Amino acid sequence: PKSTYFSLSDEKRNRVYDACLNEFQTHSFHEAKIMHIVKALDIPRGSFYQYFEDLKDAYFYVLSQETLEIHDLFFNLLKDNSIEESLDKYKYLLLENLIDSPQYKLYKYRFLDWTYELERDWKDNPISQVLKSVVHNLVYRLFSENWTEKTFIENYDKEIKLVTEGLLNYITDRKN
Amino acid sequence: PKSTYFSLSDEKRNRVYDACLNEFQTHSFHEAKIMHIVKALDIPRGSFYQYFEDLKDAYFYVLSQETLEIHDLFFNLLKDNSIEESLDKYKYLLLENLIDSPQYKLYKYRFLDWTYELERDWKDNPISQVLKSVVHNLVYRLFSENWTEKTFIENYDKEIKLVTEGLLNYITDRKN
DNA sequence: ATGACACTGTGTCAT
DNA sequence: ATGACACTGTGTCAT
Repeated sequence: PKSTYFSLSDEKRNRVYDACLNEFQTHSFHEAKIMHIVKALDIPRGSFYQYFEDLKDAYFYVLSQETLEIHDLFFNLLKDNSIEESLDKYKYLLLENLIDSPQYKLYKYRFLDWTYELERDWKDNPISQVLKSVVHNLVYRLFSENWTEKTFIENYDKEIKLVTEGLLNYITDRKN
Repeated sequence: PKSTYFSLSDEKRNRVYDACLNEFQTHSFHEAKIMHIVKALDIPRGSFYQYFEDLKDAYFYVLSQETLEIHDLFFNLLKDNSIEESLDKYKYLLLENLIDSPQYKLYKYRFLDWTYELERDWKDNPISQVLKSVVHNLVYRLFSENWTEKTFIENYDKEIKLVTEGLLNYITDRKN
């Protein structure tokens, strides 16, 4: 956001922020509109641009304020725990943040509607890339299929077991 | 597309199609606009809607005509080859289709800009979900990072080896 | 058939 | 500051 956003009175800044937050709880970045936010606040359209560069500015601000990066949740576990124990704790930590929280709708759109456009502007080994892919896909399905916690845990367990012990070990008893 | 699209003369239908194709070679679904296509054809805006339901109709038509589903490329290999041999052939088949073809730009936007919206409208085991995730992520990076074929092959090899023989075997010599 | 209409939306500029 | 302006865009309706 722009300096003039931060110079707002506590009252006005909270009204503006809560309006952005409300729009993004109900709209993917692509469905969200500046016109919506200003109509809800009943302020002139020009004012939004005094507070923010553009819609993306407001979107990223709300995300940075409301949400965590699941990458960090995992690597923070790894500092303190074995890979296996980290993976065990991680599924519960993901659910606690993604599902059981008020940020549920924010995370949903972040996973279901996100494009390279957002990825590029948003602020390197095989292990990381593989876990990232598999976990991202589980979370994508968690949202898109409206899984229960039990369903997420069951699928996470199977796919992480496949990853940790290996696909070939999963499929056959024959040994390398 | 609508019946009236197919009832077009060979000449007019090819002009209309080539225009849609051109728009999608240069635009993600979200950047693409009906107004663009009709201006290029120099026909009235109402005509587009005679040929198509909406932009998505034209987009999916072009995709169904120009592109293949990488899921199918893999499972078709599996009918004829071991999992290991299928994975070996698959990387080369992916490159032949995604990179070395005239559909390069179509695949790029399909991987880099695709949302649950498109996924829902576009026409179930751990092994499938894991491979799908990892391969999709490799292809995403292939496009977003503009990898050479050698780079794609090197990363594919490492991450597929991690998947096939298992993460724990990858990281440590200690045995289960 | 089609192009004008009623919409909805963006970003800027004169004030 | 702000709201009118110049844009760009959609989908429909009277013809």
